[PDB]
Amino acid sequence: DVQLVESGGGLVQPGGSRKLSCSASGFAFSSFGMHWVRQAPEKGLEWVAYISSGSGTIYYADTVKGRFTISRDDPKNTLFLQMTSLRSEDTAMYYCVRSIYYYGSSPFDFWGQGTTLTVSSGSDIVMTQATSSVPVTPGESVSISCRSSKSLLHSNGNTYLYWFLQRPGQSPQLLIYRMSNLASGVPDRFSGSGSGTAFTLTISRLEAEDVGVYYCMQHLEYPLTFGAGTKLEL
Amino acid sequence: NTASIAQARKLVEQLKMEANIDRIKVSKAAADLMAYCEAHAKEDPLLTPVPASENPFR
Amino acid sequence: SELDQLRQEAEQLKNQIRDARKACADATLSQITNNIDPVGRIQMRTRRTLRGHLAKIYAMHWGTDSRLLVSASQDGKLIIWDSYTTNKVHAIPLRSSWVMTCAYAPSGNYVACGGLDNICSIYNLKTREGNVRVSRELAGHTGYLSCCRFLDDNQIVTSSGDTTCALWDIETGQQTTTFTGHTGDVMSLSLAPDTRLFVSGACDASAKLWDVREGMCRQTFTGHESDINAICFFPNGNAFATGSDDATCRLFDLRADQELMTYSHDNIICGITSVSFSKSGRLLLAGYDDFNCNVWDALKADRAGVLAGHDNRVSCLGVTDDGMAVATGSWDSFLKIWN
Amino acid sequence: CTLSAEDKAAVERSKMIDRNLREDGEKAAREVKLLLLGAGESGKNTIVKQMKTGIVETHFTFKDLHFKMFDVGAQRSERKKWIHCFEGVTAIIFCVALSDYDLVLAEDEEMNRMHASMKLFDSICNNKWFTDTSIILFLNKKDLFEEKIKKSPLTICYPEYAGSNTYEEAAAYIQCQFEDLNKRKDTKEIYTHFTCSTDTKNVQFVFDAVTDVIIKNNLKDCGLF
Amino acid sequence: LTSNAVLTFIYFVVCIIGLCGNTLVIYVILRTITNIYILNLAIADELFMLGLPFLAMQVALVHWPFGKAICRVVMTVDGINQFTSIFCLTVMSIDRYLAVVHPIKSAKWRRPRTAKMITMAVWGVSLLVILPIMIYAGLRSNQWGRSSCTINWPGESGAWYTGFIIYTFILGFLVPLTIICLCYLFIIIKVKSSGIRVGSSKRKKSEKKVTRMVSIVVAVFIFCWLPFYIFNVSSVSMAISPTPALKGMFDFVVVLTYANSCANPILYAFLSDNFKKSFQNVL
Ligand SMILES: NC[C@H]1CCC[C@@H](CNC(=O)[C@@H](Cc2c[nH]c3ccccc23)NC(=O)N2CCC3(C=Cc4ccccc43)CC2)C1
Repeated sequence: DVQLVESGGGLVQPGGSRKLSCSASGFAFSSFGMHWVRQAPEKGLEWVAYISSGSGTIYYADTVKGRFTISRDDPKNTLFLQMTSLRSEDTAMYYCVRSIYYYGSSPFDFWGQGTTLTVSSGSDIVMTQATSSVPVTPGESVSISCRSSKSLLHSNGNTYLYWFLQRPGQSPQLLIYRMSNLASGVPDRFSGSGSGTAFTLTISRLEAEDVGVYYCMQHLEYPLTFGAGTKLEL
Repeated sequence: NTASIAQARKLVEQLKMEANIDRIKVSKAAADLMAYCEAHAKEDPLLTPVPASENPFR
Repeated sequence: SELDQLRQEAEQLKNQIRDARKACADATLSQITNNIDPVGRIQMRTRRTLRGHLAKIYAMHWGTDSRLLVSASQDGKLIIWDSYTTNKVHAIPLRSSWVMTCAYAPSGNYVACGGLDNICSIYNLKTREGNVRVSRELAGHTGYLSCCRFLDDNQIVTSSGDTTCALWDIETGQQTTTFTGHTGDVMSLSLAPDTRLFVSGACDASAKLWDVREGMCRQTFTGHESDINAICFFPNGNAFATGSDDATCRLFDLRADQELMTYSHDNIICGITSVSFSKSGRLLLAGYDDFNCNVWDALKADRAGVLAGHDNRVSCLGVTDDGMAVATGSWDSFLKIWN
Repeated sequence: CTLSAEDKAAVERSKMIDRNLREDGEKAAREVKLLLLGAGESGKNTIVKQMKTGIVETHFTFKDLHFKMFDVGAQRSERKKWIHCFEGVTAIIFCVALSDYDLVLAEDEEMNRMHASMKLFDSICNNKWFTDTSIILFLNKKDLFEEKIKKSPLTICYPEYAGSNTYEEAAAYIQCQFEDLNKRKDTKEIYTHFTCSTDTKNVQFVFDAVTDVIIKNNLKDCGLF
Repeated sequence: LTSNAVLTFIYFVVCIIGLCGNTLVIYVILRTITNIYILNLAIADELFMLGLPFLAMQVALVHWPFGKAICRVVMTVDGINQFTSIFCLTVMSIDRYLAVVHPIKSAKWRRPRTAKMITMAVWGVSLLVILPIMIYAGLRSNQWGRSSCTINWPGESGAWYTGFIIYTFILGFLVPLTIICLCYLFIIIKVKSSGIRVGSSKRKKSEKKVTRMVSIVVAVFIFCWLPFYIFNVSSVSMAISPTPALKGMFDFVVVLTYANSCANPILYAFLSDNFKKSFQNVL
């Protein structure tokens, strides 16, 4: 099956350097673009870097430019993130995200198990989720809203907004990839709708398996930005 | 040989089964084709070119 | 003995069928159509030019979204095109480079190809590990595959140069139904819009109407003087048009069981490789060996336009399901989109 | 610009696909493609065994040159519907046995096997898709011709023959009859070899003929010839 | 009277035929290695012909009233284009050698990207080789009050002129001619050897044909380029006083050079059957 096993975490003194390795098995690693996404203990997803197929296009987050280097080894099916001059704000749970891009593709579809790295002691789009905790009895419909400071309706007719679910003690998974299209392997009870700068996610016939934190992400223009996350309890 | 006899029997059975088919007059079906072409005339971008704003290929 | 009697009975039956056909005719299509407005001038401009093939392009099929396209060439590679942006989605290598047919599934999940290796290969487009794999290899034909069309994700219909059409079960890889009755190599297939009938054109200058679930022929259509190379249903499913090597296209009527109209010009002496109908059925597009395509008024039998711009023989045509554009493939390794 | 991030990524993927297609282009264009024909079973098996369904392909490398052979046997169909697929082959290899002028096809008495081979050679050499395609002619089983010519004269096949019933003159006459069937002499050449040799001299012949064909192709492209 | 009139007529008609041939070749090619080389040669010859008309006035009327910048620019274009044509001929000869004599080893090295790099390199080399004209061009004021667009070699010492003329003669005639001759001789030898080895018929024909195209190409090149260097070297080595007739022959040989460019597109991209396929639809 498709696997992305990460390695290289641990305890790091400030100003040190550690390399994270993302071993791949079960898919064509050469034809897939690769991402690094990290999550601080404050429960917030954050984009880090991106390397494309063929290592032709490389993008970095504004807080990691000049310190982090991202590289891939296609024959060995390994992805490397070279990290230098580490600060105390780099303590996170670095994930390895698999992505492919063509017409009708499903990017951000698979995520790694992640690794833990501990450091001892302007024009970006803002995605905000007003609701942080929605207690609800299972079996009823739940609506989750995520609004944008900029319109995601591009001139080609596609709205670039994604929905993610993170169960407790697990890795995030994809639900909706462009505002309406349901991911593969997830039930039909999840539905996404919206227009312009207002987006909603409807979970009809809620079960206990869907309890977790829901994130909204845009792919209109780099850097990619997530939301604060709405947690569904009980 | 019995192969030629079997082939001829198959051919005559197919021809007999083909001959007993109800046929409508050619004028009626020609009128039907004309009516279908007239009913979908405005939905044909090739026959009636669309404005450049509605053209996917610009 | 019995052979002479059976031959005499067959001749008598053919004579009776001809008499029944003749008594059915009362007025030609031209006699009814002569009092409608002329179609006018058809001027189509080349909007896209898909490049990347390095050999003769033999087959091409549109997608149900009217945006995705698939083409096959002697390079041994299947290419899926994004016709809106000219981009390539997939480049599927082929085990056998002698491909002569391709098809795109109505659900968009599969692509089929076939040729001189006697095998229909099904390709899985949407796969979890990102690559396009060979889902199924359909063997059983003793002659080269000339055409293949998807019924659904599990049923396909193939025509072969062994005077035989087949219906396949993709999951089991077996041949559910075998269609026999042609005396020559079968060249083309076309499916009815209702997924209940299909017609085939062979090299015996004849066309036959089949049923998928019964495996038997209703009607046989004649009139051509050479090998039929292409065939295509009318949009309503009550008629179809054929193209042959005698530089003439016919229009046949299912309910009347007769020849309706003939499309020919004194200045055309080259065969016809592909035929296709417009969305309304008023226009009939035919590809030729003289390097260009002619647009025919399907009711008036008058030439309305010419699609020139190919440097070699035009091999394959195609009109999108919404009828927005026409794609033409040629032996010069280029596909062109017209509006 | 006016492109999204995903649009740019798709364009980059399309460019990589184009690069791979181009890279496979030279590999496809640097291989010698040969079309193997032959009437019945004359030398069909021997030419394959010297390298020790529908279309059969054989791959081998001789002196840093990769060879493609396509065998159209068991393709019992209409030839005029798939013979244009080989319009760009480098050369045509034709195999004719020499010990079949005394034989009959056993279905039609008035058809001689050598006459049928000549008819097929005339049909293929003068095809409209093979105007500028060279033909390598293989004459198999010359030891059988040796041991059969002493008891059966060549006059059984050619009533107009007026030569001695010896091996060399009869072989020359047969070769001349085969090369006279070419009526496109101004644009193609016919290479003749006697292939009844246990030694590996047939592959060398094929290599020399292909070298000559490519040399003339390059000369024609340049304009000198 | 009439001498200058017929000389400027010859210059202008040579210019017109050069333009028409080069622009026809460019139009047919535009909108393989051989096509790239042919296009580069056509560009070189077309720019050569665009530079031609300026000194038609000089052969028409004695003084060069076109200033100094125009003189230097025309000298620049003429000396870069002139030598970017000769080297394109040499590169085509080497490519034909590699295609015929080495059909296997050179097949891998013959890729369109390689042809593009060779074309860029030859353009750069032609730019770099003509630096003396870049620096020391100008006008030489005649005693009567006239001027000529010439090369003003510094000082009264003739060492600069002799060195430059020997350098340009060698680098622009001897090396390209010997390379072309060697390549074509080896092509002929290889063709004969391949004909003998296979044992095929019609060897006569092929041998004769290729010996007639090589002879035409080399004979045209020599017959046109040789008299210019012969006259220049004769002027340098000996001491020759000026004469109107000598100026007439010098101008005639100069316009004969431009003739090679007008002529060579026909030989290199008109007799080829590949070009004839594209030209047939036009005419
Ligand atoms: N491309 C063609 C143009 C380029 C610009 C110059 C046009 C001509 N002038 C030249 O070639 C230079 C050399 C030169 C200039 N540019 C070059 C590029 C390459 C090679 C050589 C050159 N010769 C030259 O001046 N004379 C020769 C004979 C001369 C000398 C003594 C004499 C006695 C009696 C009568 C006549 C004479 C007068 C002058 C040629």
